[PDB]
Order: sequence, then C-alpha cells, then structure tokens
Amino acid sequence: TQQPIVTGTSVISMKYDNGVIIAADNLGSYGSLLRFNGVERLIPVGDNTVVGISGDISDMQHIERLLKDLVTENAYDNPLADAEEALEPSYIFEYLATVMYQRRSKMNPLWNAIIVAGVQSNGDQFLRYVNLLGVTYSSPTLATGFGAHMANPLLRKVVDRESDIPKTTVQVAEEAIVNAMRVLYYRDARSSRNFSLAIIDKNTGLTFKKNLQVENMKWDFAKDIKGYGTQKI
Amino acid sequence: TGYDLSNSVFSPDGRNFQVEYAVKAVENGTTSIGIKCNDGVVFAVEKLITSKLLVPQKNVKIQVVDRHIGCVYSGLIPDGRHLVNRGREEAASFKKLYKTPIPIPAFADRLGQYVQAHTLYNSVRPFGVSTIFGGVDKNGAHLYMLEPSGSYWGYKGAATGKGRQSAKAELEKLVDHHPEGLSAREAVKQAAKIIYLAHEDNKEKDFELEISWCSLSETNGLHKFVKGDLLQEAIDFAQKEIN
Repeated sequence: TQQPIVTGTSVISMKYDNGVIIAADNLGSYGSLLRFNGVERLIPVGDNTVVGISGDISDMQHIERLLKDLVTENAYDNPLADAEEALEPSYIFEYLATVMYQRRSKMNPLWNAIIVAGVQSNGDQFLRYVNLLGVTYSSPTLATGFGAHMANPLLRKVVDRESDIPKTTVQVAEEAIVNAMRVLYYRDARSSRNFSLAIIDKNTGLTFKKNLQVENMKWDFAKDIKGYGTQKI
Repeated sequence: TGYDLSNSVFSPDGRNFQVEYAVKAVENGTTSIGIKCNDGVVFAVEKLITSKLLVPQKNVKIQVVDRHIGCVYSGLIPDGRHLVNRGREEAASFKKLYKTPIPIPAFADRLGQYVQAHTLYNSVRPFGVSTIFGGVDKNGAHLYMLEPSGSYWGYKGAATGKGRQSAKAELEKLVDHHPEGLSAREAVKQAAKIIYLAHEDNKEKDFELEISWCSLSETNGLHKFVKGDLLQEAIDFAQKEIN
C-alpha cells in the first residue's frame, strides 16, 4: 500500500500495416508541480520492443532495471541471444504482467500502467497493456491515463477494428499519434510539450525519436474571448 | 595419517590434501588460456571431439558474466558452471546496489572468497576447476586465474589443464618479445596458435577451437565470441605455424 509521488502521464500507441507506434511525453510531475523535464518514459528492449510506462517514476526506474537485467540474463549461456533466442515482445510482456499481478496480490503494487509495443519474430505486431492491478488487454489502439479518454477516440477513427490495420500506413499512423499528443497537451494539466516517439517496423526495425515537440497549435481565437458571460470589453 | 580423507584438515606440513587432490582433477582437464592485450583480454579453450556425433559449434564452454566478463575453466565442467552461476549472482548484486558494473578486481575477490569458503569445512568438497577470467572496466583490462584453494592473481597471460606447460612457455615468449603490448586482433591469433601447440599434449582425439574476447576498441568493452571470418582467419594462422 502505496501512493504515487513522481508521476508520468499518458502513453499512447497503435498498430499499423507493418508495425506499431508508441509515444509518451518527457515530464515527471510532483503533484501539480511540473518538477522534472527530461524524463524518458519509453524504454527499448533489444531492437524489437519498446515498453512505455506511466504512473510512479520510482517504480518505472525499478522496471527499467528489471528489463535491463532480463536482457543480461537472457544472454547467459545463449549462443542464439541475438537471433532465434532473442527476447520477444510477448516474452517481455508476460514477465511484466506476471510481476504486476504478484505485486498487487501481495498488496504492494508497482503503481504503473504499461504498454508493450513491438514486432514478433514472425513479423506480427505486438501491442498489449498491463497495469498495477495486473489487468491485461490488447486492442488495435491502446492508451493510459488521459490518453485512454482523448487519444483512443482519435486513433480509433483511423483503426477501428482489426481489418483497418492493413489499410493503415506508417505516415498515417504517426500523424494520428502526433495529433493526439497535441490534443493531450491542450487538455491534460500534467502533460508537457516535449515527447518521445518510437516506431517498430517489421522491415525498418526500431526507430526512436527524441526531443519531439507539439507544433501547429491554434491559440489565436483566444483574443476574441472576453469575460465569462456579459462582459464586452 | 588419514589427514587426506577430509576437507579442511591441516596435515602436519600445513597442507589441505583435499585441495591438492582437486588440483589433480584440474590437471586432467582440457587446456584453456587467457591473454591480456592492449585494451582487452582474449580467452580460448580446447574442446576434445569425443566422437563424430558431437554437434560442431554447439557445446559452448566459455561463459559470460554480466555483459563485460568472460570465464573459462579446466577440470570438472559442472563445478565451473556452479562457480559461474555464483559469479553471476555476485555481479547482479553489486550492480543492483552500486549501479556501475562490477570491476574485475572486485569480481575476482567474490569468486576467490567463495572458492576459499569451500576449503573451510569438511561438509563440502573443494572446486575441481581452475578458472581463467577477466574483462574491461573503468581502469582498463584485467586477466585473472583462480585455483581450487581460492588462490588468484592478476596475469599477463595464463593457462591451465593438460597443456598448461607448453602454453605457459608459449605465453612467456610473447611477454618477452612484446613489452610494449599485443593488440586484440593479434592476441586472438596467438590464442589459436597456443591452443594448437598445447593440443600436442592431448593428441588422441582431435579438437574444436573456441575463442572469445573483450576489447575497448574491438568489442566496445563487451564480451563476445569470436566466430565466422575472424575465427577461421585465426584457425588458419594457427595451422600455418604447426607446419
């Protein structure tokens, strides 16, 4: 029994025809104080998986160490560690899900919501969610926090069921993701302008973009808004 | 007497005969070596081909610890594995508490203290392996060799197993002829040669060669196995030298 101190807000993600995209901003809030500004919440694992984490940052940092120790452990007495016996996204997920549910069952949770995005060895897209209760689910789009409320509806307009995935390109998907990040910056009081984005493609591999910014913001209409009802000047 | 029937008993000269008997098991094993180089270390070992039926390349004997340390050993293979498992737990616990990967001297004493602990009681048997290990840390490259007694030191080069003497002589020539240093790619070649030379003392069955290395410039300070073009290139340089 626990309470989150330093926290990260939404993590959003979707499948497209050849892969998966996932994004999360670079802020570590301390309640309403926007305390830390260069916080990386997407953590790559090998060249085929990105784990995106929201919630308590001390627990996120613990999960990083678990994942980086997992890579080390998997290389041990494994001559195929960078080939047929490399860590799959599904292996990494099941491990994290196992841990999350055990910790909730001991009444001492890791206060996080997690999305594991990647491509399996057979080229299949992987996207699955797990949180502090050990609840898990998969969907063509996935988001945590405010992301679930504001991103999912936007990303679902692009991919609304399984059959929309072959029809969606990496340019379309990234655009939808980048737009959702802007919306969250307008509307979520614990978001930041700066974010990271990662694409995991069955052909181009893992591309990891840092220091992105929300751009193309409409603020001009603000000049016309006066008072709260009757005030004219 | 009967001073030699129980581990941890001092004989009247002040020896622990059970450890000395463990050394005999080590001398009976296949040859393995390490060469310290300019910015790294190289490990190699002789794998006797017992039969046609062994799958070539698929019975690996050099072992990684953490991401920056290689270990090879001669003697009872399972004992060596047990020691490396302990080394891995020790490395994880150091990294967990201190964040930085375990320094090689630090790692060497963890293995040493653990091996030495198995000479303290009559309820355990000493380790039947000598272990050559090392890698690269913030202070450079380090090579170590560790005996069943728990004795270890830092080495310029080291060898153990049946061909330890032939290898030792071969290593000594390199240390005399290269007081400025040996390069990593150079050391890989020499390693192949010495394993081939040292295979003289064990020539019933023919053998499969296995090499690994850590170099600040050639492997980025990580432990990797030498395979493919670089392996065959060094097998050939060895072939050339026995003829």
